Amino acid sequence: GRPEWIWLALGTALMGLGTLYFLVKGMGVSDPDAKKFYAITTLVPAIAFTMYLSMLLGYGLTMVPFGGEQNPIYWARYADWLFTTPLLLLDLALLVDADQGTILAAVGADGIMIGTGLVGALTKVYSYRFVWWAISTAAMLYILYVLFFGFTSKAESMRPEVASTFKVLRNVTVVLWSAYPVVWLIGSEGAGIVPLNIETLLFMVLDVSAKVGFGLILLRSRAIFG
Ligand SMILES: *C/C=C(C)/C=C/C=C(C)/C=C/C1=C(C)CCCC1(C)C
Ligand SMILES: CCCCCCCCCCCCCCCC
Ligand SMILES: CCCCCCCCCCCC
Ligand SMILES: CCCCCCCCCCCC
Ligand SMILES: CCCCCCCCCCCC
Ligand SMILES: CCCCCCCCCCCC
Ligand SMILES: CCCCCCCCCCCC
Ligand SMILES: CCCCCCCCCCCC
Ligand SMILES: CCCCCCCCCCCC
Ligand SMILES: CCCCCCCCCC
Ligand SMILES: CCCCCCCCCC
Ligand SMILES: CCCCCCCCCC
Ligand SMILES: CCCCCCCCCC
Ligand SMILES: CCCCCCCCC
Repeated sequence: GRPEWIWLALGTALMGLGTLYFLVKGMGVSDPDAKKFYAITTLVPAIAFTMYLSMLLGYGLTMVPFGGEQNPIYWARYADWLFTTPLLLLDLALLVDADQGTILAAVGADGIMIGTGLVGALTKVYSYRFVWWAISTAAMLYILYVLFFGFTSKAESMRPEVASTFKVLRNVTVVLWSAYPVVWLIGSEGAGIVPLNIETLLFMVLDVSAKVGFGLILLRSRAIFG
């Protein structure tokens, strides 16, 4: 009966349909390189579907006391993001032939970003919630820096069509990811200005764009073929 349920339902639908479509297209292709991108990219909305569905059915929500009140916090989001965000990075890394060490560092930073975001989301001392938020944001900015400078440098050694597809996906990633810390800061987890129903709408748009939108761009490109 929670007012945000409608956006959880729509999120479930869009992630489910995205997953099914990517699976149908992916199962059809024979190229080994393209199959790898399909496998990674189909798994992303599949995981998001399972977590959206879990939240829709009333799981992954806990009450956290801070600022003198009991606050509803969706922790299931972090279980989704812990796996889906590095998978998205791996898609980008494979496109540009990024170094193994660069991948390890980016994925490591991503784990820090999600883990500290979750710790912040669960923290009972109000001021300290924002310390964890700041650490998580710093880790995110490391990732965006590496994507923008490092991965782009690697992309420039690829065929222009691969570099071009990478730049579109890079741009989508920078724009969408950079919004998440702001939604958290102003929403249910942070300042409590934006109500949970609207916050859930915002994360749904961001999530669907970052997974299904991203995947549509990637999987329709010739860049994924060996
Ligand atoms: C499919 C889901 C995606 C692409 C989610 C990306 C999520 C982030 C970039 C979240 C970053 C966060 C911070 C920068 C600090 C506050 C808490 C986190 C998890 C929301
Ligand atoms: C050579 C040096 C250094 C670097 C670094 C700086 C810092 C900072 C921050 C942040 C963030 C994107 C941050 C990107 C991109 C689109
Ligand atoms: C209340 C709603 C959420 C709903 C929806 C949908 C199911 C997916 C329909 C697929 C039509 C293309
Ligand atoms: C319902 C499905 C989502 C699934 C798929 C993913 C990919 C499996 C990886 C194994 C192939 C290397
Ligand atoms: C009185 C103050 C405590 C203050 C503040 C702040 C530091 C904000 C820096 C954010 C780092 C990303
Ligand atoms: C009374 C003060 C405490 C002060 C100040 C602040 C600034 C912290 C800057 C941290 C940047 C990462
Ligand atoms: C190999 C472990 C990954 C760590 C990558 C470096 C950096 C950053 C930090 C996040 C920061 C606050
Ligand atoms: C396009 C940005 C408009 C955002 C307006 C935010 C406002 C809030 C609040 C007043 C609140 C209690
Ligand atoms: C309790 C609530 C109603 C509230 C308010 C406000 C502001 C959210 C608008 C910001 C969306 C970008
Ligand atoms: C009270 C209306 C219940 C409808 C739930 C639909 C969610 C399933 C995703 C399509
Ligand atoms: C096509 C996507 C199927 C995913 C199966 C996992 C369902 C578990 C939801 C709780
Ligand atoms: C009392 C607030 C002190 C904040 C310490 C933040 C240090 C973390 C840097 C990684
Ligand atoms: C109450 C006003 C808040 C509604 C803004 C939500 C717009 C989301 C579109 C991305
Ligand atoms: C992985 C980063 C650990 C930093 C802990 C700082 C604790 C702040 C209260």
